Amino acid sequence: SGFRKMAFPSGKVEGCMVQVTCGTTTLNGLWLDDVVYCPRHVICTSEDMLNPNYEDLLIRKSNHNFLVQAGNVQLRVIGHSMQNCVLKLKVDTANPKTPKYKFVRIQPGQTFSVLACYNGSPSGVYQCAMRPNFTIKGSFLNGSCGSVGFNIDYDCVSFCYMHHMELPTGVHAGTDLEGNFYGPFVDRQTAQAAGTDTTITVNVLAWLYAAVINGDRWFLNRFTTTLNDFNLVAMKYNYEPLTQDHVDILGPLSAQTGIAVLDMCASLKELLQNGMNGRTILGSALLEDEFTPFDVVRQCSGVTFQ
Amino acid sequence: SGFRKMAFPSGKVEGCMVQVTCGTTTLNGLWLDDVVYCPRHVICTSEDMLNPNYEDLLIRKSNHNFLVQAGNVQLRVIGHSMQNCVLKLKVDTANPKTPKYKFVRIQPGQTFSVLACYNGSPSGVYQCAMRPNFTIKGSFLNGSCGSVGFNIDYDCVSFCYMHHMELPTGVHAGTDLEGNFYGPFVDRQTAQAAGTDTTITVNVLAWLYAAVINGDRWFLNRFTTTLNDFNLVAMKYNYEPLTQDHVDILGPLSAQTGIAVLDMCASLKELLQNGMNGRTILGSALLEDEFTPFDVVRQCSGVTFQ
Ligand SMILES: *c1nonc1-c1n[nH]c(-c2nonc2[N+](=O)[O-])n1
Ligand SMILES: *c1nonc1-c1n[nH]c(-c2nonc2[N+](=O)[O-])n1
Repeated sequence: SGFRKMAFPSGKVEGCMVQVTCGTTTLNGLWLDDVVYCPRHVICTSEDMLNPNYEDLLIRKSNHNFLVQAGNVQLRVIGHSMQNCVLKLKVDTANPKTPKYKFVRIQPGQTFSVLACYNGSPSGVYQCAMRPNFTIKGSFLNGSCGSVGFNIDYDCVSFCYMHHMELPTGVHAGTDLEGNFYGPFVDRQTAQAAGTDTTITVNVLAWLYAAVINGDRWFLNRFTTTLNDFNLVAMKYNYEPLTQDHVDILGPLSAQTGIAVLDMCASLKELLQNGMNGRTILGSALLEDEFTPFDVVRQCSGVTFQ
Repeated sequence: SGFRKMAFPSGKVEGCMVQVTCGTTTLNGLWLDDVVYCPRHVICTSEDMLNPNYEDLLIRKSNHNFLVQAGNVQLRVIGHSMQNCVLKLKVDTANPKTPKYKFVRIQPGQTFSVLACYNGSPSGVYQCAMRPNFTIKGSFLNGSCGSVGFNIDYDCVSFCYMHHMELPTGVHAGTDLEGNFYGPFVDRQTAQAAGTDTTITVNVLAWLYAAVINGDRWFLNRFTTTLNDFNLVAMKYNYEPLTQDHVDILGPLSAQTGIAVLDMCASLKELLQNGMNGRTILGSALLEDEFTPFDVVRQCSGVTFQ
């Protein structure tokens, strides 16, 4: 037993991380087959990024302007093109460590693992949830541009995030591997800011089920409530409305614990209304919303990857 | 910025994980050069482990009794020996993916990354602290025997933990890679239990410095206190005494923030005495003690590994 925020093993992604240098700018790139993917911001200069014209900036580039380093081996760039906010550098060498992979965009409320990287060298790995306002609460220092987020599903790496920048509140914004931002952000210097967030209700319920599975039961009660009566309490406390689809997603956990979804909603209602009165749940004094139903089933049942 | 519980990238360890099978028992092993290290409990049977005699159990074994599987390749065992609670299976093939490594024992209060594994297949990676009572608050399901804990330091993997078992309170116990238990536990079925824990005071102070670096300042104050006057408050709340050596360890963080160690002790004193009054620190409503000064400097400055 035990419940921990757990990232996927990062080896398959570590073997794809490279360093991309253009001019005086260095960031991380992702080397899969004979293409290196990185943020197009690598072609920007000190003045450029306020209203940079990336089309103009790219046409002024040559393949030799791009220095791509995979460990202590330099990769030769033979083509360059841009897809939205990502740059694609075609190289003369296919990555022999290319895992089976997909480019998938995730939904708000979903989780992924981040491999923090600097100068193409991986630094640490941690789990993030995509917030409802399309930011993530990460840990990124200067040089982390291009670090990727991913999930692993059997042996296939589904890449879903490439890091770009930090917003004024300290949260982080980036794109999918097609170069399309998550959220209303741009790869320009503006006073852009996150905008209002909400709590991911179904994940909180999933986490309460995780807690029951792990022996934390003090918050349970005999009461129930209706899905409509819960959702009226959810709005006062800035929780997302609950759907029958989310009730359906919680079915397996509800059956394994024998606690009806609607009963756990009653417990969440009292927790929101009364607080926790000095007690903790899975070592937390706060209701945690960064674990999906899948994450809970994964860790409270235990599948491994190859 | 941002502060996250962050594990080391796990690739170098993933490439060492194998499956060891003896009889009807299967667990994880660690393949380095031509040796596979695993818990000696793999040679135990249903009846054996109450007062098993491992010396007797091992002499009754042959090399062919040990099935070692590295992915979809079977390794041939050519020698076996026991070192304390670990089994060493010499195999005819040196692991071509062997990283530079060390076997190091850690201290209570120190952190490491755990690569959770099942049937030789890595599942997830997360950070753990060695508690003062020599347990860890992990996430392990059946089949996780032999999963290893480690730190990485430049390119060298320092292995410090091999997982054995779960105690009645849901916490976890294991050994170092020499097979010596952390704490007063044995690899026998007994009613052994964890015994009293305490909070790692220097880590809490490190985390408060992390919070200040990341813009959380509401808990700061003008007051100071003496090291002796702090330690008297620390005992009431079951915190470890503070040492000048811990003050010395906190020197760099104190200088970077300009907050004297003794002033942050004053802040911790008020937090313990008053609680947090509905506010949070680095997203937590509890004082967190599972980050070392090194962990904070790592993430609030940003070194990468190769
Ligand atoms: C790194 N990788 O992709 N984009 C980046 C990046 N670094 N800085 C920015 C940026 N975009 O808009 N404002 C900023 N900034 O303030 O650094 N993007
Ligand atoms: C797995 N790897 O190393 N040791 C193990 C293990 N599995 N079960 C035990 C054990 N030792 O004492 N009691 C138990 N038990 O209750 O399972 N060790």
